[PDB]
Amino acid sequence: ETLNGGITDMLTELANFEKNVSQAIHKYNAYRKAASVIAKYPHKIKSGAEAKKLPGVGTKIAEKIDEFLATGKLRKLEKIRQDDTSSSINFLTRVSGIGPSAARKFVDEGIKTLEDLRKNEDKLNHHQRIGLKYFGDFEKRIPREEMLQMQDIVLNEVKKVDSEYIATVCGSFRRGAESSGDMDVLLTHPSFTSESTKQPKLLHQVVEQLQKVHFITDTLSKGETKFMGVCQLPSKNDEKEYPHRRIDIRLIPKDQYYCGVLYFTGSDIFNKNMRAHALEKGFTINEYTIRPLGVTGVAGEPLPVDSEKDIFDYIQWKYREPKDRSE
DNA sequence: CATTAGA
DNA sequence: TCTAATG
Ligand code: NA
Ligand code: NA
Repeated sequence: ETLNGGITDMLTELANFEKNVSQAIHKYNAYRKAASVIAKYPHKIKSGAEAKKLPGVGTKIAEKIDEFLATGKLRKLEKIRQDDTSSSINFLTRVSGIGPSAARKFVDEGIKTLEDLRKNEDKLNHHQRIGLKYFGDFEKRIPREEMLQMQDIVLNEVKKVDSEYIATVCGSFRRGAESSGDMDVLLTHPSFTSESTKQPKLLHQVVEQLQKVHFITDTLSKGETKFMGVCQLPSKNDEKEYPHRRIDIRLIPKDQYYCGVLYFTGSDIFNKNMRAHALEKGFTINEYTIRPLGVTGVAGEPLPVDSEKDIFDYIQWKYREPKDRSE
């Protein structure tokens, strides 16, 4: 957790590198497992040889561990950190819609920067166009004070469209959090479940409501169940307009909502931890359901849930406020 | 780990 | 269809 901190960071760094810049999944997975195991190891690694004793730790990684052990740095690390091309990629990549593949392709063409990008909008597809367009707004956190303003907006349309809708803003937002990355709205309707073969307008009506009042201003990806776009609070009585925010609205089979909402609500640790518990308490949990665990090894059969409670009761735990779903 | 775009 | 990208 700190006793191995550098070896781990160098490692993640290293790793990250083969992945983006080069296309070396292997080496790249190589670093992460290594990174994974040393992170655990209960002692201060004093040498490559010692490290080497671990699993996932080959000769190649030990070597690097020495140099970093000996001199507060690593050459290769130094070299990459420097190198413009590689730097360009980790950079382009910050654009929503840009990832390793397009990043290298752009660079190999010469677009290394934000400007370049603009000069070449035509070489960019609508997602990226927008990523570019709101590049600034996209990196800016979401003040909770703002979230509450938003949510207040969405719940209101949802309801006005159909009283039957059920929406829940998930995430850290939900877990009390001060700021937030982007808004996650979990959506559902009675008339829609595991079987009841869709109702695409079900999603589409809201998306359309939301736009009709200008909360959504853009569409990244709209499909029959997941809609990925952009929204913005009204810029009041001018002098101050609100930055553009990322929003994801998703349709849910009313019969799997709470597993959904339980889940997206995180945290990542609370999950696994709750998840690790159902297992003792003879179960299984995942994004949509909760099935009783059969001794033959496995076993099916989706218990029925009507609230985040059911799930608790089921595995028989303490109802944990989202607030405290921290770990 | 699954959903959408794109070409 | 494959492949990329966000989640
Ligand atoms: Na070994
Ligand atoms: Na990106």
